[PDB]
Amino acid sequence: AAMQIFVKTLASKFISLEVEPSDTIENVKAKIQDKEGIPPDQQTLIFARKQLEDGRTLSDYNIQKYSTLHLL
Amino acid sequence: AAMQIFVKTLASKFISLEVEPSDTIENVKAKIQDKEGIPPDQQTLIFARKQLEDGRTLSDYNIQKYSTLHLLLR
Amino acid sequence: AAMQIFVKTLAISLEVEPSDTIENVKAKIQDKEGIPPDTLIFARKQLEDGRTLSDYNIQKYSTLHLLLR
Amino acid sequence: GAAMQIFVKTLASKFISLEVEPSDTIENVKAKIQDKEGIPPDQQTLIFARKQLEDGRTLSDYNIQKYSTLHLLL
Amino acid sequence: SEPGRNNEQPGLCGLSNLGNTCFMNSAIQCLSNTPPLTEYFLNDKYQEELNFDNPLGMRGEIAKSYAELIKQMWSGKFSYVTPRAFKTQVGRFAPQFSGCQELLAFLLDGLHEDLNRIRKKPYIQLKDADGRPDKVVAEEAWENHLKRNDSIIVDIFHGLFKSTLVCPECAKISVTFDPFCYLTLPLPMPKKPFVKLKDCIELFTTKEKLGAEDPWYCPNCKEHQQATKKLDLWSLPPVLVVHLKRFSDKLDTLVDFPINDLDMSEFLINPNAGPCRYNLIAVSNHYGGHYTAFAKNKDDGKWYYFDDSSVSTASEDQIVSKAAYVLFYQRQ
Amino acid sequence: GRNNEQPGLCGLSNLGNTCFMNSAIQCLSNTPPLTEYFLNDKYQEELNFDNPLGMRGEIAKSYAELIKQMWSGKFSYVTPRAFKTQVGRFAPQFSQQQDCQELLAFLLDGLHEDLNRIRKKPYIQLKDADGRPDKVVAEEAWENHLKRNDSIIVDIFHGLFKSTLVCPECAKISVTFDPFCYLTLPLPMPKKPFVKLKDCIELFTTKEKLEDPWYCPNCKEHQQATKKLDLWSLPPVLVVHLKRFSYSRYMRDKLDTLVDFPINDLDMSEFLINPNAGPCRYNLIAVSNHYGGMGGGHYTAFAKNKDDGKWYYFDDSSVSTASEDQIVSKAAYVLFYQRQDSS
Amino acid sequence: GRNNEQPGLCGLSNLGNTCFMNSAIQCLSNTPPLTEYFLNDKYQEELNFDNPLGMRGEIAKSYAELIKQMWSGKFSYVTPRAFKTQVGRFAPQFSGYQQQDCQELLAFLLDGLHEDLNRIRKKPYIQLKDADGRPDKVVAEEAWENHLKRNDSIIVDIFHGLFKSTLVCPECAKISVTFDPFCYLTLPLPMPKKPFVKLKDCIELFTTKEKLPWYCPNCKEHQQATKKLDLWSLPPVLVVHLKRFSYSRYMRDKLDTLVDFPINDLDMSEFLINPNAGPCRYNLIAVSNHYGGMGGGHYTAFAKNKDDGKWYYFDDSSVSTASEDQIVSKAAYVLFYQRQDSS
Amino acid sequence: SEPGRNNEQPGLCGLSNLGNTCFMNSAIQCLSNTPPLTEYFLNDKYQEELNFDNPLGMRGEIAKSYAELIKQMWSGKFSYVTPRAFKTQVGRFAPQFSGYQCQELLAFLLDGLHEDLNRIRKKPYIQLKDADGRPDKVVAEEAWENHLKRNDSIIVDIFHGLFKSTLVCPECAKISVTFDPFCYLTLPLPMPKKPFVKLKDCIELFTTKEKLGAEDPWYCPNCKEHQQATKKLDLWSLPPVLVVHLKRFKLDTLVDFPINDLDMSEFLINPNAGPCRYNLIAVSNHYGGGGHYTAFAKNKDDGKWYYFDDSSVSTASEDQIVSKAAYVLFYQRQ
Ligand SMILES: [Zn+2]
Ligand SMILES: [Zn+2]
Ligand SMILES: [Zn+2]
Ligand SMILES: [Zn+2]
Repeated sequence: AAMQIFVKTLASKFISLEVEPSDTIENVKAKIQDKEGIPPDQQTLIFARKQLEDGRTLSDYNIQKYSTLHLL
Repeated sequence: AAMQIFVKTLASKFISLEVEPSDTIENVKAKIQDKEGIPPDQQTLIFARKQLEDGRTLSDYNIQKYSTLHLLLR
Repeated sequence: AAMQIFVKTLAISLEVEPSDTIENVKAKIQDKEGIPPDTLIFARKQLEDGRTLSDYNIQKYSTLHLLLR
Repeated sequence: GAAMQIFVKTLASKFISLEVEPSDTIENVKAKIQDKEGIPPDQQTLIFARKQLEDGRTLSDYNIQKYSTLHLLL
Repeated sequence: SEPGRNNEQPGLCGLSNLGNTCFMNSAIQCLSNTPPLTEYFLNDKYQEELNFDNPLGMRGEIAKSYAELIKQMWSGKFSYVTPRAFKTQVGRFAPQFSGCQELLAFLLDGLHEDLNRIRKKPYIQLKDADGRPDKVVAEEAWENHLKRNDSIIVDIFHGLFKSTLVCPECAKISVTFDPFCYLTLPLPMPKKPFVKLKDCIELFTTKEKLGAEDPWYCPNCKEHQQATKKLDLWSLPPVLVVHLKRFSDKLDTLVDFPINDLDMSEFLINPNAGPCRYNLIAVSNHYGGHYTAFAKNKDDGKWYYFDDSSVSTASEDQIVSKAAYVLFYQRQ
Repeated sequence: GRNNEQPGLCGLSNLGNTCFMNSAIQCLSNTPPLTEYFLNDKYQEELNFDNPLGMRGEIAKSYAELIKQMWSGKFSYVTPRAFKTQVGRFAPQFSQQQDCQELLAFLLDGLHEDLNRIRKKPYIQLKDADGRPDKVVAEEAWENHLKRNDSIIVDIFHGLFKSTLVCPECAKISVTFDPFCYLTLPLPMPKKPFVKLKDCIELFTTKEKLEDPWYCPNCKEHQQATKKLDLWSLPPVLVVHLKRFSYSRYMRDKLDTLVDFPINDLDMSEFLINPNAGPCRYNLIAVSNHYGGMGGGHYTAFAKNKDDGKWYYFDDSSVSTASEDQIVSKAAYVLFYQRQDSS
Repeated sequence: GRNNEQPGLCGLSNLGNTCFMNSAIQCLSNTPPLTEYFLNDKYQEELNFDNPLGMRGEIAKSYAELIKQMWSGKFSYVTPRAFKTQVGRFAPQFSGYQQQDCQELLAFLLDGLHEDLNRIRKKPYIQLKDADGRPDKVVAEEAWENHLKRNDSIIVDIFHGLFKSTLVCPECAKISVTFDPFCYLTLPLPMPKKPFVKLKDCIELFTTKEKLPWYCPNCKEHQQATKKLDLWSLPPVLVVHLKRFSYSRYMRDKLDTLVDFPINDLDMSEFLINPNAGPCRYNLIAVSNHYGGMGGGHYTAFAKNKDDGKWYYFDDSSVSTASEDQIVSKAAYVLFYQRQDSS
Repeated sequence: SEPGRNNEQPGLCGLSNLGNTCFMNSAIQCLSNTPPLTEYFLNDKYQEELNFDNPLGMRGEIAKSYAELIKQMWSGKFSYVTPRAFKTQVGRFAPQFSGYQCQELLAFLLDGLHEDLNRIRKKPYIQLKDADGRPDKVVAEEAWENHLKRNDSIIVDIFHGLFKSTLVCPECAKISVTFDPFCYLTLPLPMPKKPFVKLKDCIELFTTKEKLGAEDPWYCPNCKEHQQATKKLDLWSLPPVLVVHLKRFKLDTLVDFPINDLDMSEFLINPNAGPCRYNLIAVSNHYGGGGHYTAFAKNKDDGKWYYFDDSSVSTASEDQIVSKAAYVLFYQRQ
């Protein structure tokens, strides 16, 4: 089952997303594109000072519910 | 605001209660009656070598959460 | 038997008995260095004439202090 | 004045007094013990601080202090 | 004339037997000869502090009755007095004694509440340590105590120890700092004919397994458990009341206790505790039964023996005996 | 380069700005359980070439071959080019300068994934304490960790925290048990000239007020909670990072506080809130030093040789004898401690 | 003067320069065993009118009648003219301007009261002997009986003790050991002058070997021996004189060092070399103060009243309440300590 | 090509049995793994200090023999060696340890090594003098200088400490205090036999007021007779290596002792002493006729524990060290 996560912008206010543990990082960047007008070219997503690379799912990194990614 | 306390039975068993600091000793005896069917007429409650008198609240005795009172049958 | 005591001038040995008067010691004192009996001190306490040194329990090898005037 | 008094615990657990100098050999000490207890020095063994005093050594070699009490064994 | 009325030295006043009071008369003589307590009452300092509506008090009657008895005993007008009014208040609020050292415990707590300056008490949630240093938790415990308990009794008799509980199942350690108004010291078991008071203090501070009297709920195990309790003295009051626990059939053990220079310093785990030396000021004796008292008179410094209505001179050499039951120590 | 030397007494040539790579290698090279594992060829069977968080085995393989050269006894120094090439391929951040302190974290995590015995990882829903006893929750967290993370690195370096978070609004308390492979100790601020290592550990376990975005599920928004950490279990090798860079990203504004740490008989026993943990005493085995200067500064290492037990100083290609009395200095940056009797 | 007052709370009006007569009287007046002895009329039978070393009862008679006035409760103060004239008759050194050695007045009073009440009506001459290697308990006993054969009075009962004297010759190194009586202790202060010292340090100094008019029988003359004192037995009332006058002859060059002394629970046991001595704990009962100034200065007294246990301050004719917290000051000169339970 | 001769790690060297030696081999292994002692000999540092004419020595033969044995044992050329030369010097100067009926072998070796290396080559005679009321800190320092005037060696540097000895006469009741040097402690165990005590209880028994026995006759200067005084010992200063003898003579009591962090602070009556904590470096075991002895030891080079049973050397874990067989413990100051 899918879950809610967040990503903190530079200006320190957050965006809520629906994602599945099976969702690839391309979706998370695409969902950020689907609603925030930000193309996946623009974005680098970081979590726990360990940076998620594209091609991996959110399961590969064990992203938990209410986890908050950092957007660069 | 509520808290959990306990009372040691005659049989050395333990009863759990939900209670406020503002509830009187009579009321606690009534909750003990709702759980063990023992009339407040025969209930004496002891804590810290001191008998809990009716008319006082458990705030009067500063009863803390997870405190375990002693039940004796009069 | 007699015993030895001393009286140290401000700058000397005696043979004496416990029954000797303080004057006998002072009568010895003129005889001693030519000093007229006109004050003997022992144990921060002044010795009076007329008293014996048995009265003061003066021990042998005791050292008295002699002061003048 | 160099002289001093030391003691030796006899076999009967009696104590024997001797006059001694630090420069005296263990042989001299054993000889004085014979003058007082009639026991030949070839038969005597002297112990102090769990140690034989050996022949040829002085009591200065073992730093025997005055009023020390040696053990005599046979 | 009148029976008991003579012109005597103040404080050298007996108390007639009025029925059988357990250890009331002996207890009164011990408290009467606690100088800071008696001076407080003789100087009319209790009227300002009388609490008539304390839910745990006696509507001021225990303090009023006690104060008025003390005024008679130190008036110099009596060789002995009959404490009928004070006995009546004890019988009315404590029938359990009509018909044993817990009478002293009742009196200290009744005096405290009848003079409690906290005149509407806040409910206080007491808190375990969590790694905070002993000095932070102990200070916090004392102010929480003072928020509900502030009286001449707290100033004179109350101290604080450190309580360490260990769960048998969970093995979790819980540290609280708890107030006390007296110490109950155990004697060595089985009987030794002679023990040093310090050995009893060291028995007091030894880890012991809670019995039926102390059911304990483990917050971690969510389980009632038979914890192991360890007590350590954190701070000691100006007057230390020491109860020798002889009933647990009576142990006649001769507990040797100092008349002077009781040094508790080696037992204080507080590194900021200063030197803590005590002098004996009173002893309650129990004969296997009947209770009496030794006391040092505050005005002349001499020891006296109080056997109900009889008051007689006493020597320090006759105080230490197997009858010693409760000891009163005053800080140097 | 090729000389006849004592195994392990081997320098590492300088190759530009390597962050603290050479110093980091010397510290790891002198972590005996790690080096013995590679020298005995126990990594060959355990290499993970398909780990989604790994490096296709290239980091471990490369590191192993560097360790084999350093402990072969044929070199006074070697050039860690092959290992550096793999580090740059997967961690370009260390040459410009970008938080050189995370290289140790990258290496420990990179070695771990390249040797992870869990060969397809389940997604695991992590799990608050929620009133259950500590020992049950902590064991549950360790098994959850071990189901996705099982390697020689976990065996050597991984421990467990207890994390207590409290929301400022709801006052809700959330307790989790989290793994770590190293500790970052704060220093007292403002800067003191002298501090004991234990004082830094006690600050580490002091509750702080939350750049860590945390959601209170009940109170409805993100909040700046107060977090408190307690050491539950400690690894056989404890890596201690002294946080000396107030401006960590560019290694600027360094705190020169003299941290006094023991060479021997470090007793972590008073900091363990786990009652069933045994006595855990540690002896120092290595220290990474930082000397300030032009740019990022320079890094060196002290290390104790496992074979002779003596201390040595490693400055890139130079290896020289050292005394335990010269180790404690303000240059100390990362401390490597080994639990007594784990070898 | 005439007043309905508390017994013992009685001043003594000033009569010129009497050294510390008033202050000394108040100290003796508040020595309970001494005052009880006079108030209970046991001195008449013990008056010695033939003592060659006495004042044929006149010092004791006048003193007794002064104490009776002071403890009758009829006076707030009295003018001690009769006692002063008797002191001047037998000790003119303490008269008027030309005063010398004011500290010997207490010694004059203790020795004068003793001789006017000496129960020995004809004193034998006793040949004193040092120990000859005999054990301490035997020699000290022999010395005490020799003392009591010539000296037996209430003053001996209250004030007399025994110390051990070890004298050492520079050649012979021969040791001669005596046991000597004392009725008071003169304590040295640390030199050079310190601003603060504890009473035990001054006592600890009193028992240290110091070099002095002594004839050695072995080396057969007069030499500067080293004398060492150890306290063997202490009296029920211990009078402690602090040596504050380097130039004692004229009260010149006074040491203002603050000597900290206990008001209660002075335990002297650690200074007693007699193992069979009982517990020796002391409480303070009186203090003579000296305030510097032109002339010989001024003396006052602190004393504890035996009936109410409170402290009072006596400044000639003035008597006022005092707190134990003001007693310890640099003005303290002579201390009166009473053994616990002597009364 | 000999038995024993293999290429081994230095210090991991056994000692064959030659006859049947009380605890010589076990004692040697304990001393061999005292790092400051072995470093002193391995660095050739004893030649300058050899004393061949000491009246209480062995003409340097005990130290010379020991040094040459240590050099073999730490050369790395032997899995075991036959300590024939050292045994011959032990038999020649201490025949009492021959014949099959033991801890004073260690006391003999420490004391013999000391005299064979004593830097004082003509010893002055010194009048020792007790406190006589002087403060502890003055009398103790004086005793140490008196000790060093006759006894100055690597053994004193490593093994010697100082306790305070308080004697009380039963008749006369006078207290006489001396400060006496020691090179090891003999700890009593509780009697009657308990199954378990740890080490601090034994130290507290050691410092407990003690009634002198037959082997300790004492003359009272005051009574001028012999009396059975009560002696009291308190630790004043401790050496860098503290040798602790558990007095089992047998008491099979299990004495729990720390492998690490033995804190002696509560037993030091010297206030000016710093923290005094010790780590274990060696243990002599006794298995109960005459008994056989073995040793646990920590190797100074690799820090690991090993087991020494005559010629056999094997790896060991700290958790097997504490057993009822422990007899002599070697502690090194942190
Ligand atoms: Zn639990
Ligand atoms: Zn919230
Ligand atoms: Zn001479
Ligand atoms: Zn004696």
